Amino acid sequence: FDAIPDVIQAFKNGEFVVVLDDPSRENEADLIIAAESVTTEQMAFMVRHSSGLICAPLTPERTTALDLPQMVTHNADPRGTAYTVSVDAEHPSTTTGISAHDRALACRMLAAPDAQPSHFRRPGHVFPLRAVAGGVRARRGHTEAGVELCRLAGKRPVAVISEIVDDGQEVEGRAVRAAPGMLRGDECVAFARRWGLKVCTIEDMIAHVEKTEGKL
Amino acid sequence: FDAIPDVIQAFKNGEFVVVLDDPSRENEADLIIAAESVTTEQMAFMVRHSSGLICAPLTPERTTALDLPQMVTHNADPRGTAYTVSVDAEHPSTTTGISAHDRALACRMLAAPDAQPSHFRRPGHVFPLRAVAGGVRARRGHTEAGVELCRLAGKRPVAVISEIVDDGQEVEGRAVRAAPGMLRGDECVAFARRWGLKVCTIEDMIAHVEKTEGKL
Ligand SMILES: [Mn+2]
Ligand SMILES: [Mn+2]
Repeated sequence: FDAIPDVIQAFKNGEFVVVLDDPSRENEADLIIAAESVTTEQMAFMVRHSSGLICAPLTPERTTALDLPQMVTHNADPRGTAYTVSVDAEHPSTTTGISAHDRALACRMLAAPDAQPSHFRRPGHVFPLRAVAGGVRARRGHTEAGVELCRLAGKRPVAVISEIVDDGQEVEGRAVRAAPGMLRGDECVAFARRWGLKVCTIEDMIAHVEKTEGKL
Repeated sequence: FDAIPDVIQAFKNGEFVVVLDDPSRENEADLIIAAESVTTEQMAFMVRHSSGLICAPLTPERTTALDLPQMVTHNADPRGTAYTVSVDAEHPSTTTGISAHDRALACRMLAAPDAQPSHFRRPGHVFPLRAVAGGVRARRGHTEAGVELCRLAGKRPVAVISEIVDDGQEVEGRAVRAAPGMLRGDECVAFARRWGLKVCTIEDMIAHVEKTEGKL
């Protein structure tokens, strides 16, 4: 695993970083990137290698500023992922909201300093997620990890995350993939190396933050 | 394009079919399959080749039976896609809700004859979509097309749909894909042929339905 300072620097440079949560939690790795300058081509890569459910972690302050209420008032999961209502970018270049171009645009607009509620059509195809106020020390999820990286790298308080799946194997001429799953542990590290990305754990990220804040 | 009767038969056989809406509308092709027996391996293929936003078109009767209210009360789009609150399957085999296994399971459970509201955790990772009562003749969307195919093929009234994207080209060692987009027209047909699938247009589907119902 890479050291957190090095992950921060890559994140500051607008790169995706690969982040694993605890094996006792989801045991999943997500691609996490700063939303402010995510490119169409980067989004296409993200869609290709992830679940395709492209989320945008942001702070409670941003959910209030942008008027993004929680999708559900009484969450099935109490520590559950805090989905807000979904969005598309209100921009002349948006078409259906699903393309790599459109999803990247929605993410950059969510992160813009002058963002306003009217900049987003609801519902849509990008899924903002409300990080808890206490950050990664309080909730050890990828949502918090993305917002934490934005803070640590001096970026706008909106990230983009999606889970790295195991697409299994192609089966020539057949609309199936054999032995699919989720990418785990070492495979996640191998994926990062293949793509020139830094890779880390939320546990190490928490250890990093604790150097300044102490244990929660 | 294949003739609608032949698309119906493939759909009845549990295959994906490729369906294009009008060029003046989204100009997009979706993979559409019956939800009732979608397999883990099929879902993995769907995720790999689509946007990854896996939706489940269903009737108004099913949204009431399963207690799936619209995600938003005052839709940004008036003829907009009718997203309900998202779901995961309440089943012992579900883990995080995002894997091909978990999403396929949620779809099969939405389609089960004995489905009940409590079978679904909200929010989640599968996106049910409420088809309009008037079917494809009333709203020429993929949501309606999926429900229409279920009716035509004698299946449970729940389909699975997702847009076929153009993932662009891989760039060795770099986390980007060049020239991504949406797959269109002839390319959609080529995609269907490559994968042994039937391919059609919503316009021809409407023409099929009109043979029995007349023009709306
Ligand atoms: Mn996660
Ligand atoms: Mn569509």
